[PDB]
Amino acid sequence: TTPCGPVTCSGAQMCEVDKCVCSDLHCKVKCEHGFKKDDNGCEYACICADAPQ
Amino acid sequence: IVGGYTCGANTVPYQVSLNSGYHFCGGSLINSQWVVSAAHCYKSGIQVRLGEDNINVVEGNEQFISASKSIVHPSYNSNTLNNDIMLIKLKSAASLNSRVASISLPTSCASAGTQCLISGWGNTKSSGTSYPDVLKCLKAPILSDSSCKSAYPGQITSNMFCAGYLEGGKDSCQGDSGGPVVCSGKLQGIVSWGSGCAQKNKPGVYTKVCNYVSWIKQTIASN
Repeated sequence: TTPCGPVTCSGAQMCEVDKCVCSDLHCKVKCEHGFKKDDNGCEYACICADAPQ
Repeated sequence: IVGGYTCGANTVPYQVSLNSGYHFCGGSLINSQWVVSAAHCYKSGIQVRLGEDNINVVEGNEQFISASKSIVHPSYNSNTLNNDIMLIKLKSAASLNSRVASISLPTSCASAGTQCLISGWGNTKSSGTSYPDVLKCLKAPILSDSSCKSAYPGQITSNMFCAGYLEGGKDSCQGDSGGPVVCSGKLQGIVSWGSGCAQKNKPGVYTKVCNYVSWIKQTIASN
């Protein structure tokens, strides 16, 4: 989450100069259902999803 | 452990599995009653399984102990993953011996180039999930703070160090968090984070345990 260029990165998005992208950056835990995804489709770095997608 | 070998028998006695209904992290046994791990592995009411071989079948050594106090480092930043270190106190003291044995804390940090042993039951596949039943081991050197910082610009703190192969193919992976990184019989680092697994130019990042030896020692003496 961060203001970025002409746009604004939400939740799990990392700001790339002028655009907000998702990252493959993750802690190495074992989420039963995988990493939690924001409304934009990105997965949060180190937060697990509470139910299968 | 992406691209590793089965440790077999029992050569990683200090290894432990953190369970919360299922395996979700690893950790190292510092001594009978304490277990060091990745602060991000913190969970309410963790159960430690020691002397594990297969994390599904009772391979002789089977010890499920509840954790009394799960003390997370007071500066761990859930965002930067800086100070990713946590101490676990077992409700009951673990049975030291030839099977389950403690790993030693370091007195001085490992110089880049040092060959270490990373171990865990985490995913083996780079692309796709293949979680092994048996403990996997991986020999890997400590990369230079420079190649580290270059791989993960600025993100690499003084409490972090890169280990693995810049080429890729061999690296720790999801399910390996909190596991040990032993170099010359000492606990040098804790499996922390990285980009994907075994990805080229994205080495595994680990917690510099040497910077936390004092804290570890004080925490144990007071709790």
